Amino acid sequence: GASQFFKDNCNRTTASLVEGVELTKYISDINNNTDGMYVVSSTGGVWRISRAKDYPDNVMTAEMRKIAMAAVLSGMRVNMCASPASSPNVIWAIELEAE
Amino acid sequence: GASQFFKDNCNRTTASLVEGVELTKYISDINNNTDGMYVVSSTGGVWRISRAKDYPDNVMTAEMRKIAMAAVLSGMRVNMCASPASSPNVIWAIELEAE
Amino acid sequence: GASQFFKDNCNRTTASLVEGVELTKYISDINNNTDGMYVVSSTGGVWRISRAKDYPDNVMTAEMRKIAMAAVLSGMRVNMCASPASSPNVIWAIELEAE
Amino acid sequence: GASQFFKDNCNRTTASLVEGVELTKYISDINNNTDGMYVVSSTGGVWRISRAKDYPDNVMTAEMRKIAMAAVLSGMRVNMCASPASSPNVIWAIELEAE
Amino acid sequence: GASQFFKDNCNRTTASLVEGVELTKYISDINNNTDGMYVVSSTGGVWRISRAKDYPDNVMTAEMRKIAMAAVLSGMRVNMCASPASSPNVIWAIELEAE
Repeated sequence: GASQFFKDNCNRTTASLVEGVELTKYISDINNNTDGMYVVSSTGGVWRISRAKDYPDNVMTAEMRKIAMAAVLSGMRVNMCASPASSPNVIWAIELEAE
Repeated sequence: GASQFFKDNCNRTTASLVEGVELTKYISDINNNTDGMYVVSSTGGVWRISRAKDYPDNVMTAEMRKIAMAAVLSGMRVNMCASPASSPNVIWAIELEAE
Repeated sequence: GASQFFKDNCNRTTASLVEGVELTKYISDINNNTDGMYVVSSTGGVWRISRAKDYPDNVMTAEMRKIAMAAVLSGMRVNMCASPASSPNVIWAIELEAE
Repeated sequence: GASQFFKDNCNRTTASLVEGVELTKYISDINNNTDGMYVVSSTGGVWRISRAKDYPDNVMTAEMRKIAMAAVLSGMRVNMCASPASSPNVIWAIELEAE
Repeated sequence: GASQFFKDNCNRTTASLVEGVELTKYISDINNNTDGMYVVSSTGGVWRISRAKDYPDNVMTAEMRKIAMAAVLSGMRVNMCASPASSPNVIWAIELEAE
């Protein structure tokens, strides 16, 4: 499951830890209100992947997307640290796992 | 099939929902009139992939090209939310599905 | 073979169409007289992939590069629309095909 | 094991050499205090991938992430030159191996 | 073996042609004097791939990094046009070959 490192970093914020998720859908949407990138788990949960224009978050967010797409393609599980303050919940950190 | 979330976001628009599309061709064309990115389906269907220079749509459009190609390479299915206004229809949201 | 859509766009131009090409070499060169990106087929034909710096062509040419490298790495045939008004002939449109 | 070249380079620095690492986790985090890119090995070790905004280090930093993500995806081991001072240690150079 | 085109092109220069090289290591280093992107063949040979900030060289050197990483990842061979003007030698042109 999540690395202690990951668990610990997450338990330090207001986000919630989601472990061993299997994403089966990857979404790109430029429609006015739904504008964004989302992922869907094999149990129907939906998450919004964070987006940033400025350095450095523009980097990590770009990596969150690669990680996300990689998971959908390979069937690799991921561990998330998502904030439940928005709907869909937004991903603040993501861990791809090969194991 | 398309995710409930995906459907939800598409129906609220004037675009039509296309499900379980098997993409077999990916095209990049720079000739004056057909200037664009397109994807053809196993059924002959053809869509144009939206283009954008500014943030943040430049991000989603880039993820759209990544998803399509991926579909072509992996023979993985996609659900689209496309505008029947243009010829070929333009992609406004797309969903890559593992299952 | 080449999608009808693909065939039609090529025909409206000065260029010509080449189908079912197996690309076996991908080339990057920065030499003074031959700097460029090229691909070579199983038969020994060579083409230059077009290049550009400004939007929106830089986007499409980048996609041409991606398509060419994917073909070489996976052995997936491509259909091209290339101008014989240069040597080697320049690619103006390219279609990646799984089917 | 590390190439003589890689080893020799790592030895001119205050950094230390780690060989044949098997990375199993790739992390993207945008949280206030944890913001950053990290990898975790099969043994439980954690390393932060360096970041840079300006040329040309933004290029190297970019390859490092790719090298890192590639290892996690394909399972190939990496040799790193990391600063043993910080926690997690910071990677300054990385070498991907196949053989 | 190298394409006639690639050979012709390299024989136009002062550099040397190196055919059928198996790349086994790929390096990214930001350390001061050793910063650069390097490739190591299965016989211990080392070459440097240059970095260019400006167009069009930022495009070509970027693809060289992709070919390099790819050759290392898939086991595919490459033919190089390399200059002894530096140590390690710089790659002026590179050809990924599936043939």
